[PDB]
Amino acid sequence: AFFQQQQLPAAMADTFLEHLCLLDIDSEPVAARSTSIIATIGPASRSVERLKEMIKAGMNIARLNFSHGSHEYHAESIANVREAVESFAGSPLSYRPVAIALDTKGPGSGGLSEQDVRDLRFGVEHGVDIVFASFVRKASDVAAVRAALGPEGHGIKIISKIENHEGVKRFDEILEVSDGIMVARGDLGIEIPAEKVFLAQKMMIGRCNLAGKPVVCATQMLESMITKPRPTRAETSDVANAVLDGADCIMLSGETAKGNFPVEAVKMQHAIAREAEAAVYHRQLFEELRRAAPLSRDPTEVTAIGAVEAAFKCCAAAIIVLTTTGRSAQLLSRYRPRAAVIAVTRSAQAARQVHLCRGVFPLLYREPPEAIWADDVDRRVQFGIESGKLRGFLRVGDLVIVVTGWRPGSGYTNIMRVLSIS
Amino acid sequence: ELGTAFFQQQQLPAAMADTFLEHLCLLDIDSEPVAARSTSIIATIGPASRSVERLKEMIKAGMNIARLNFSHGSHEYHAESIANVREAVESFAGSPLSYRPVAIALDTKGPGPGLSEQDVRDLRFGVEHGVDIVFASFVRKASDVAAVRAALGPEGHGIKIISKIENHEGVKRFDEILEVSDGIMVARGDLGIEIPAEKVFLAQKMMIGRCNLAGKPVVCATQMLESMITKPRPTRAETSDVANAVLDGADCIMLSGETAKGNFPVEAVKMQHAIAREAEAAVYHRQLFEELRRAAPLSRDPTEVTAIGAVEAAFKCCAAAIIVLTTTGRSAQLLSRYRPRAAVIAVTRSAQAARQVHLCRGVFPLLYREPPEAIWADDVDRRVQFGIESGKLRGFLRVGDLVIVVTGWRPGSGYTNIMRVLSIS
Amino acid sequence: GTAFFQQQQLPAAMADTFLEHLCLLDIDSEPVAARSTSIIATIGPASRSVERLKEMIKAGMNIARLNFSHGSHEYHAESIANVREAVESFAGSPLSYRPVAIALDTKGPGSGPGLSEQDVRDLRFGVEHGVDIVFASFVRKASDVAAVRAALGPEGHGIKIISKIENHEGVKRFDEILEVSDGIMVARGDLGIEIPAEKVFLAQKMMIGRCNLAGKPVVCATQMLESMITKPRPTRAETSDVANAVLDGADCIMLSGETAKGNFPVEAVKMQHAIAREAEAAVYHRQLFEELRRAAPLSRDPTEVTAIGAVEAAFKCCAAAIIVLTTTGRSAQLLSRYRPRAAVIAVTRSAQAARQVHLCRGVFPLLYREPPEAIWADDVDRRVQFGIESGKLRGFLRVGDLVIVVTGWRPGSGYTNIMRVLSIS
Amino acid sequence: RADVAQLTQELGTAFFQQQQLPAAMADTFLEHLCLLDIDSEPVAARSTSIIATIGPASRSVERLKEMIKAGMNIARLNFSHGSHEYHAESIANVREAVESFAGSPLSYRPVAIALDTKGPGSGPGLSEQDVRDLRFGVEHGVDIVFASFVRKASDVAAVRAALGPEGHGIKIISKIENHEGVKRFDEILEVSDGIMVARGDLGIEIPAEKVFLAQKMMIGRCNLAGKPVVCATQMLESMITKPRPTRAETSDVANAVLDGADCIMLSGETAKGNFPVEAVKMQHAIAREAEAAVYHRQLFEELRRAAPLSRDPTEVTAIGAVEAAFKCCAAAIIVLTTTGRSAQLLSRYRPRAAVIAVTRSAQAARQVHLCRGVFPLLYREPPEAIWADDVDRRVQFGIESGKLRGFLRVGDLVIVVTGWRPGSGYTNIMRVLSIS
Ligand SMILES: O=S(=O)(NCc1ccc(S(=O)(=O)c2ccc(O)c(O)c2)cc1)c1ccc(O)c(O)c1
Ligand SMILES: O=S(=O)(NCc1ccc(S(=O)(=O)c2ccc(O)c(O)c2)cc1)c1ccc(O)c(O)c1
Ligand SMILES: O=P(O)(O)OC[C@H]1O[C@](O)(COP(=O)(O)O)[C@@H](O)[C@@H]1O
Ligand SMILES: O=P(O)(O)OC[C@H]1O[C@](O)(COP(=O)(O)O)[C@@H](O)[C@@H]1O
Ligand SMILES: O=P(O)(O)OC[C@H]1O[C@](O)(COP(=O)(O)O)[C@@H](O)[C@@H]1O
Ligand SMILES: O=P(O)(O)OC[C@H]1O[C@](O)(COP(=O)(O)O)[C@@H](O)[C@@H]1O
Ligand SMILES: O=C([O-])C(=O)[O-]
Ligand SMILES: O=C([O-])C(=O)[O-]
Ligand SMILES: O=C([O-])C(=O)[O-]
Ligand SMILES: O=C([O-])C(=O)[O-]
Ligand SMILES: [K+]
Ligand SMILES: [K+]
Ligand SMILES: [K+]
Ligand SMILES: [K+]
Ligand SMILES: [Mg+2]
Ligand SMILES: [Mg+2]
Ligand SMILES: [Mg+2]
Ligand SMILES: [Mg+2]
Repeated sequence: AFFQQQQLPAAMADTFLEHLCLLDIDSEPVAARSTSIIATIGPASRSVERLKEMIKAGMNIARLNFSHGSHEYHAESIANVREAVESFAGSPLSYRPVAIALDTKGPGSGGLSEQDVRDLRFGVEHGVDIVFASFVRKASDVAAVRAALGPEGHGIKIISKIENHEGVKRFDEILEVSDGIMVARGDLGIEIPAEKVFLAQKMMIGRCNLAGKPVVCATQMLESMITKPRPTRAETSDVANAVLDGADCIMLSGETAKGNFPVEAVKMQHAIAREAEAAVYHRQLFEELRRAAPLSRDPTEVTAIGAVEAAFKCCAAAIIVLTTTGRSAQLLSRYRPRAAVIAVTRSAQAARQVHLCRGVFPLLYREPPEAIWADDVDRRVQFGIESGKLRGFLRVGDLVIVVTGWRPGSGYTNIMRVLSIS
Repeated sequence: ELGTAFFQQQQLPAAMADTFLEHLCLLDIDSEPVAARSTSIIATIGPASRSVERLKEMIKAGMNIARLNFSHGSHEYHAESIANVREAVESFAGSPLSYRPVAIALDTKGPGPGLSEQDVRDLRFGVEHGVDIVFASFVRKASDVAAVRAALGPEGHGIKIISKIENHEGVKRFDEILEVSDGIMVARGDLGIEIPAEKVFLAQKMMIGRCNLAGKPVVCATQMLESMITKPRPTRAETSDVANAVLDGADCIMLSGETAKGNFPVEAVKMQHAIAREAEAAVYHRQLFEELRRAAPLSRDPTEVTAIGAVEAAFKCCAAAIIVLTTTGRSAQLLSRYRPRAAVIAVTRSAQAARQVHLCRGVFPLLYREPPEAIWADDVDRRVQFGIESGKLRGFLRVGDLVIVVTGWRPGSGYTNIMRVLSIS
Repeated sequence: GTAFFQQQQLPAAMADTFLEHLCLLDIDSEPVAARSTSIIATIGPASRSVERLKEMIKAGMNIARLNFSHGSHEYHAESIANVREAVESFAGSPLSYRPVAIALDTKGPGSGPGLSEQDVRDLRFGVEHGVDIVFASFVRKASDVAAVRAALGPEGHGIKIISKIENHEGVKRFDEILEVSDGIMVARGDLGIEIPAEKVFLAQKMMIGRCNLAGKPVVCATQMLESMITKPRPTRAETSDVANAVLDGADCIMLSGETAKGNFPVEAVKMQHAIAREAEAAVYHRQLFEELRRAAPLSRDPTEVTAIGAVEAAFKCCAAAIIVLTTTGRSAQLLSRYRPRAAVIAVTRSAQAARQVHLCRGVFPLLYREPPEAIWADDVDRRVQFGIESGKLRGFLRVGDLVIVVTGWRPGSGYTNIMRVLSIS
Repeated sequence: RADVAQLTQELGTAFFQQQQLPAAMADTFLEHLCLLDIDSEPVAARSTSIIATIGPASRSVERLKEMIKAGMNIARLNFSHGSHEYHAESIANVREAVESFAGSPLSYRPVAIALDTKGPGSGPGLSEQDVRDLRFGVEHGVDIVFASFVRKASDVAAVRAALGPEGHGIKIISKIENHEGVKRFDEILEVSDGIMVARGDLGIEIPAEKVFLAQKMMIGRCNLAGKPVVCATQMLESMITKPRPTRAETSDVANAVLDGADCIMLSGETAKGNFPVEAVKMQHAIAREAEAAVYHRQLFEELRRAAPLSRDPTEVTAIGAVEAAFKCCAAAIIVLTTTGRSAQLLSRYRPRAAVIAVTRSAQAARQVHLCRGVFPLLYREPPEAIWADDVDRRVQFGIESGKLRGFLRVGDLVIVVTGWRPGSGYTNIMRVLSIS
């Protein structure tokens, strides 16, 4: 029964043609949904009661669109998101962190606009986790956003939105200085011919996957759901194909900000993403990602490939990783393991930000400390196991890969262990 | 000899990539398509696309197959639609550069237990009016196809039956349905109501993959550019859906309400044409050809052997086209199954085969009407030169280009066994 | 039949990985194809008798090597006359006649920097006595090949020059040497003294790989069956060395003292024949064909385009042979470079091209003696039928087999452009 | 180039020109062959073990010391000739020569002793002489048995029974010497510790022109199973009387290594020939060149794809460690092992990195020479009070021995493989360490 579920016959295929021929509508997904959902906050999704239903439906990142709305309005949206998120903190083994992303208005007819400088300052003061920087055309645009975040915003992730021809042509220099990319198809589809957007999307997703940096697919994914309870056949296909392309995150704009079915739109993206993730051809994908990732003498990089290889060898249910900044979890995610990457961290911000990386499931550690560092490490790993069991990630008899480091502090991951559950 | 500009166009850097990851990384929005659009467009006829003048604009925009939906309208209404399509098509017989065969497909109302009485009468109407194809609704098993075949009677055995898979049973019994059908339609409208909406992409990708393996035409249908029923431009999800259906391996793409009742029928056809051309250049031929080659069983049929040799030869010289002589369309279909980048120019005397080969990706039909030469070898040579001169006129070929030419050793269907490499003079 | 798929290592040939290919090799799977790697036998006191040469031709000798390091011009002229008498003793049966090339192996430069005066005289003797090939000793750079070519004069333009790589400089300047040579000999005797003995296998494997990439003949030479100079059976290392030279990709394998002075010249030829046939069936064609196609550059030459299409077609139908008409041998050489499993039966009127094509693996030359027919298409057909009749008599072909026939559109060399699938009747 | 650009800047262009690294990074086997370079010098320690047959030319203690220095890893005693007294003296001379280097534990080289049986002769199974010789083997503490003329699984069960309860730790390598042994290979390999392709008798039992097919098939199946395979007979035959081998002989040695043989053997070349030490040196020189010429890119991919999914943590850790070693061009993989099994599971994936196996078992240290690329280090210190400290001291002993022997340099990355509790069978940890 195990080998019939999660498209495993299609996963074991010798060719991509045979992989397609073996896809089965009766093969049910088993793994947890790995592609994060970004939902735009607006009149349809601002109330605390509404935000609780959206978190339960699968929202991982709340996007604030600063093109419209005053600072007072956005501060109230942030407070409502935080109230809804913290209403589930009473059960630490099931608590789900939710990131807050600030999407800038943009340069308009201008580099960095004066309104963007003020909005980025607001973002730092209100503790936002991510910035979706609008209309990024070159590396100096990213440097300007970084400077506007100041010394207190050094930890905020900058996701550059590629929205025009120049952004596509200067993609490599933009990606190099950004934490990730958003394929902002709305403006891109007006700036370049509509029939070419899929080429830009597939190229940018491919280059982000090669670089091991998060990539978001955005705009009109389930557009008809703004007024209708069910999406079109093209919309479900678009969501599935964005996941198959390699997108780390998928996004909802008007569907959740102003539409009549915000919760249903989140549920639909969750249902499609789970089905599409099981349909990924891991046999060729892992081989290509492994071959393309450069040779490295960084122990975190070396441990990550060894751990993902070990996970595939034993059909591991999960890779449990201890991380301070999220980096060790991101390096595991870049190889696209089928095994869930359960990231145990004490940092509330890193727990929110790792939603940008496909297949990273953040767990915020709030248990009492242990006097012996090795005992504290073991307890965090056992916490990952208990949370995994409660959430359905793990069962007794499963094998897990555990990734830790040799000393406290970030940057010292160098150990991979094979553990039997219970 | 060809120049650096040649190797920058039609996504050729992405085509030469050693891995699918590098293929994706090399896709370029500035690399313009050069080849003729190979995925056929099926447009549904209705109030928005019925007039002769509107049909002429749709043919110019790229419509290859006209679909008549027998779920609505009387036999009198459909006979007038067929006459209007034929009048619009024949209005171009004056210009060789613009005249093109256009197939007529009858889409049945559907089943109740066996074939409905209305379907028996509509299938009989199809034979009497010389339709080329039947899109059989709600096919659930092999006996459903046999019943449609029997209803095509003594005169309509040459009509192609494309089975529409619209429910769970059709998906589960897919292999037995494909075995007795000429091709398949992924009818996503009903399929998306019969099975969970989030599973339709799996059924679409599986059926396209299995049809490509079998070398039989597959159509992707329904809501591809839905918003264009009321808006002049489609959504980002809609352009993506069209591009991904082509990348999946669909031979044809379809428009329903977009052309039957919408406010922008011609613009919907133009949009599908523009996207398909871009998506066809983005196909990863290096791995696709290797996999189609490896999956296709060994064969002692000379047409199949010649087809793989010709497609291999076309890739070796970057041939502009493969010119094939065919009576039934079969030699062109066997070339098409290997997905050559070269256009398959099919020269035929059969007006029906010329219309029907639009079901096969990359087959460009040329109807030949010259009287037969007394010496057979001279009649073969005249048809090959007809394909070359048409190719020159339409922009496929230029003097100095190489073309692959596929013919047989004796007259009649079933004897294709020769591949030649010709330099265009 | 099931028996067909058990023979010639076909289970190991269909394997998905090289590891599985090795695991499926079967000592009970008998070879079926004709032996494709040519055997070069050095002529000497043990092999000069006309009657002994007849037995060597029957055992499988394809090329007779005359080592100009020993013996006078008078001795070598008698060797040539003896070889020709033995070869022509079989000319009375044209369907079974086996051409045999004559190769002159030069003494070399000695302590000099380039072409020695003795080599100038020996090369002139070679042209005057009509030798087919020159094995040029100690080639160190491209100018060494040019000097050999100049010494052959205007009458020796058709002689093939095979450069012997025997030292470090030859290995380092390999690319420039191969570019101007017709082929290469891995001359392991001197190479194993000029560079460390433990590195010779790296030079052999590299040079064979580069010659296969270039589509030019490569010969493996020296001590392959050394112990057979005095013993009736070779060592385990010797049989392994012959098998591995064929698996590496050598077009020819050579015997020196084993046929020139030893007590078992006929047995040494028979042993190389037996090993080569076993090793050729153990070649992993699945990966080899894919790599040769991928590495071979795109081409606008119709002979090259026809060759890849024909080899692809032969693999698709398990063709027993590819019958090719050739004037210079070039059309057969372009088929051979893709390493088909199908035998390349080359029909030619050129007695010299018939001898020289033994340098290309899997090319079986047939010398056609009939004067040209009045109708060129009939002359072409008679030559193809001669290939079929010779193939049937020699065991290459049987009724029911499929063959690929490669011809051109007009008389004269350089116009090959047609591939045809034919059933043997 | 982007996949190796940062590491090329860090390690230098000279590093990437050595050990056939351009040929190793090739995208196809054809390009791999085209890039093989006679000027690309081997760097890694020789991984294919050399078995030398002991006889009149290689019996003295002084001659045995030179053979150990030349690279002999396993001493073969051919019980087809010589009395029990003759073989006991050969064993004593080998042990005296081996123990003459024990004074420096960081450089000591273990040497296995293998007993090669006379065989069944005209009989259907285990002969009476073999029963007595196998009992002698157990009484004299031999590490390995090369069982002659194995034709079926019951032949190996008979050898195992003749070793008795005290010989359970002895490795049985079945010699395949006839058609029946080749046909029943799968059942023989299943119950054996490894195989010897005994080409001398095989080449008389089956057509001589078919032996290469049997050799390549058996090496392939042993590599698939992760069990040692030995290539034997006439590899450097002419070196019995000549100081240099023929071109076919060097080719045969190189091709046995490229085929996948864990061990290569010398018979008359060391037992009775005039150049026993030179024969060992020649096999050492060819094996190092051939090991660098292995196409690891495809070999590793095929070994991973063919190896079935496993829930054994030693197997899972082994593949993770070999993958990690390739990622960073690790100089070595240090593994703690009691029986040799954790080192054998690393060896089956054919890492380019040397597998430095630290063990307290003197017998396991000798037996792991059967597995390609395993370098045994015999640890002689008594156990620490705290087990985690004892584990750490053994890892440091591997690093210190590695540095002293030239395997490891400051700045290198090493992969360390250990287990979660004492005793055999619990390997489950892989660590990446920087050498300081
Ligand atoms: O156009 S193809 O050659 N696409 C191959 C293909 C498609 C997908 C994958 S992936 O899923 O491993 C993958 C996804 C993203 C990556 O960044 C990556 O490195 C690998 C591999 C290969 C094709 C189409 C239809 C066919 O029926 C056919 O046989 C061949
Ligand atoms: O015959 S081939 O298709 N390949 C042989 C090949 C391919 C790969 C390797 S391995 O060294 O990775 C390897 C060795 C042993 C194994 O158990 C294994 O799993 C892999 C060796 C040899 C060939 C020959 C010559 C060519 O020039 C050409 O392009 C192709
Ligand atoms: O992913 P990051 O940010 O590098 O964090 C990984 C770090 O986490 C640890 O596993 C545990 O460290 P702490 O005890 O400081 O939380 C370290 O050993 C390792 O260096
Ligand atoms: O594709 P089909 O229907 O088999 O037709 C291919 C046939 O066309 C030809 O090329 C020409 O035949 P006709 O002259 O009868 O049209 C035949 O030699 C060949 O058998
Ligand atoms: O291989 P080559 O030397 O180019 O010879 C091939 C030539 O042989 C032919 O098939 C027959 O030519 P001939 O009639 O002159 O022998 C030509 O059509 C073709 O050009
Ligand atoms: O390779 P083997 O025989 O399984 O030995 C591996 C064993 O060695 C160890 O690393 C150390 O064990 P000991 O302390 O008993 O020597 C164990 O943790 C592990 O199970
Ligand atoms: O700004 C955006 O999100 C867009 O244009 O898609
Ligand atoms: O009938 C159709 O085309 C459908 O249901 O999609
Ligand atoms: O000259 C030769 O043939 C050699 O050195 O091998
Ligand atoms: O016994 C042996 O070693 C042989 O026959 O090779
Ligand atoms: K915005
Ligand atoms: K209908
Ligand atoms: K000579
Ligand atoms: K013995
Ligand atoms: Mg925008
Ligand atoms: Mg329907
Ligand atoms: Mg020489
Ligand atoms: Mg023996």
